[PDB]
Amino acid sequence: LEPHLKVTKCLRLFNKQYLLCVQAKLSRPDLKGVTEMIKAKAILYPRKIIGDLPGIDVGHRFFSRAEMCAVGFHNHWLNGIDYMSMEYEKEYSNYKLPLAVSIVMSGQYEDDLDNADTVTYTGQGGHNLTGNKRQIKDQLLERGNLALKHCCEYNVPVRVTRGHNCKSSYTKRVYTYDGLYKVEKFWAQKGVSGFTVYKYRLKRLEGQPELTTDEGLVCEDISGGLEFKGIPATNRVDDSPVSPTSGFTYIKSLIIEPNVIIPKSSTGCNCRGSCTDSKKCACAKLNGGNFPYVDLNDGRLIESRDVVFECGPHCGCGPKCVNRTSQKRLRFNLEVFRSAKKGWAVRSWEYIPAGSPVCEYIGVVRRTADVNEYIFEIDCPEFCIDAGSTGNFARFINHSCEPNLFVQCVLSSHQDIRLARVVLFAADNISPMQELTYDYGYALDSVHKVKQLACYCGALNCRKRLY
DNA sequence: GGTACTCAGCA
DNA sequence: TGCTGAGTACCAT
Ligand SMILES: Nc1ncnc2c1ncn2[C@@H]1O[C@H](CSCC[C@H](N)C(=O)O)[C@@H](O)[C@H]1O
Ligand SMILES: [Zn+2]
Ligand SMILES: [Zn+2]
Ligand SMILES: [Zn+2]
Ligand SMILES: [Zn+2]
Repeated sequence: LEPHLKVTKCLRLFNKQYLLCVQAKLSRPDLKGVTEMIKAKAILYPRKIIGDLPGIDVGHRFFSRAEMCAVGFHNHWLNGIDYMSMEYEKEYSNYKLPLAVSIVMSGQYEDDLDNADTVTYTGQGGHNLTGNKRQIKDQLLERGNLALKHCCEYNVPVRVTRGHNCKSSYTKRVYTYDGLYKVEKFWAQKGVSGFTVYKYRLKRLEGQPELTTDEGLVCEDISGGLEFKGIPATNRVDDSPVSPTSGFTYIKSLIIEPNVIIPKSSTGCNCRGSCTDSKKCACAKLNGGNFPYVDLNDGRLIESRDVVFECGPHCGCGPKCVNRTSQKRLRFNLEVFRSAKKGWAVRSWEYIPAGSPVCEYIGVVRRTADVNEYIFEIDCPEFCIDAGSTGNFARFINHSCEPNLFVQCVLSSHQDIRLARVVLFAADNISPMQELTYDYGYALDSVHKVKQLACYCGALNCRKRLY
């Protein structure tokens, strides 16, 4: 039960709940979401921990305070300092309680100084959560300050998490784990506002990844200009400047061979403008009585379902309709880069919230009887999609045994499952310049004694065999 | 058992 | 540049 994976699954559950709280129109669905993580005893580390957390590495990117609570990394949704209560005294007799374990520098306290390798961190108290957000009374050595003090005195390190601001439309604020720091020293003094503040000077420990500061182009756009956002391709692995789009034509829509059937068009729903009441929508009744997508960040798929029934050609609703999510244009600035032994593979340059549709696997719908590398069989196999010579960028996405994408079948133009639409959604929250991948799901010893293909996932859980 | 405290996150 | 938010952490006015 590998740590990074337990972490991944925890976060995915939190995201499920989150989205179901945003759909249910509740207030603070992040908070609500972690409340529902507590209801279900589904918080990865429920007791507190001095040091690193398995599966959470130096560099880890949390997308909200709520995530950090949902995993148990930082159990306060508000507090800068998370520490051990006196409830830990018999467990840790050798130390004196309370004891800081995780702090967050968000830039909310005026007397903070962030110099990266070293930090002068102001304790809590006398702060104004509203208004100017500034010190309004004197700080004492009474809580986080006391615990931080005890950290200094007993040589206990603290995890440090920084809040960063983003350009990425959908993500406004990210939180990065930058490692264990040590309280070098501490002292009381007046602050910028004239009120006594306590200051803690932490120095970053060693034996952890460095703290970095946050072309080889072969084609401007692998899309012909067809995509809403261009997809740039770069090789830096060679100056052998072949393009990914050689001998291949980019298409935005599906192509059907004459051998292949065109199913009867779905009847659709009659609501106008946008499907909101699910009483009145047939497309909602098709989905179990409740829409599968939520109206957040341009539509996010709540959770995987066998098939998803979208609004089709005949529905009275327009293209913005939240039940037409995977129909909309490319949200994300992507890139097709040359990998060292995966061939080409793709990655994002901006943040992809979990549940956002990345893209639909587009090619030529051929009959499975009629059939090298680039073929997606449709099971939800009578029919398949051959992206061999023509298709979109979906054919450049690699396999991983630890994917950040998953396969959802979507039905919109017809109600025939065999010709369902293969759409790939984000299973996790994805960060820029990191590789997008899904699981091909090949059963072993399938292709022919035998024959197999080595795997270059990089995943600690690689099976080492694609097939 | 009750409540003060708190470096978010909203439009 | 409003203002709610929920789960401690500690104590029982
Ligand atoms: N996890 C993986 N390990 C090794 N090779 C992979 C892989 N996933 C995909 N590939 C290679 O690439 C094919 C996927 S289609 C996209 C990759 C392709 N080489 C390209 O960049 O154009 C696979 O059939 C496989 O041969
Ligand atoms: Zn409708
Ligand atoms: Zn609709
Ligand atoms: Zn409809
Ligand atoms: Zn693998």
